Amino acid sequence: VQREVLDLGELISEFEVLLRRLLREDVKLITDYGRDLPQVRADKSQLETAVMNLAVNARDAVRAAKGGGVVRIRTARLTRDEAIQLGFPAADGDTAFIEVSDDGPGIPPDVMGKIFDPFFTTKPVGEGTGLGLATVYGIVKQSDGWIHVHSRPNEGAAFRIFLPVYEAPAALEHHHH
Ligand SMILES: Nc1nc2c(ncn2[C@@H]2O[C@@H]3COP(=O)(O)O[C@H]4[C@@H](O)[C@H](n5cnc6c(=O)[nH]c(N)nc65)O[C@@H]4COP(=O)(O)O[C@H]3[C@H]2O)c(=O)[nH]1
Ligand SMILES: Nc1ncnc2c1ncn2[C@@H]1O[C@H](COP(=O)(O)OP(=O)(O)NP(=O)(O)O)[C@@H](O)[C@H]1O
Ligand SMILES: [Mg+2]
Repeated sequence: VQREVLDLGELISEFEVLLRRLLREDVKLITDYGRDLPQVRADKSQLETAVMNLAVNARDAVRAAKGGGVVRIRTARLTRDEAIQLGFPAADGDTAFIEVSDDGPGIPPDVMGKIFDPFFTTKPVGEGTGLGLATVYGIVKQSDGWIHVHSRPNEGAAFRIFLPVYEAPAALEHHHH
């Protein structure tokens, strides 16, 4: 683990260019960068891997649209209340937000509980490993984060990563043990 202080906007915008090459015109990839984006502390290559795994899943999900499916990567500073509303119950203040959303078929309710399981997949035996989301989940937890999935059939799928805001001005947390 090589944690560093990262600007959330720079992280996604720089990576977006590389991601667009990976996706080609399989999807229309859109963005929505919020204003006054926070810094976070994380391993950069791990967050990139997590976003990449989500983005390729979104592409897979909207393949049947043959060029018309839409995948959005959204970033924001959320208020505590917005974060709770978007599915982070333990939000305690301003929160960093990364969300990969698509307009695909969504996740069947009977599948939802097992999507993060190592090796769970709906693809045939020769394609992939079924670790994409297990890796994402692990990365989010290693980054002291929370992930929430919002999806119903006919509602697309949104994978929402909530990370602590890092503030360089914050006083050192400390205690007398
Ligand atoms: N030794 C070892 N311990 C492990 C491992 N994976 C998890 N744990 C520990 O197992 C506890 C229970 O995990 P859970 O059943 O997923 O139960 C979780 C899960 O239901 C939920 N949860 C935690 N983080 C997230 C998240 O980011 N998104 C969602 N949707 N649920 C979450 O909150 C519950 C409590 O989470 P924690 O307080 O982190 O408590 C975790 C953690 O202390 C492992 O590989 N090795
Ligand atoms: N955006 C999405 N929309 C609908 N279903 C999804 C989405 N993302 C993940 N899933 C489901 O969750 C499963 C697990 O995803 P994942 O863990 O990435 O494995 P995988 O994509 O099947 N193979 P791989 O990522 O190559 O290892 C997928 O096979 C889908 O059934
Ligand atoms: Mg995958």
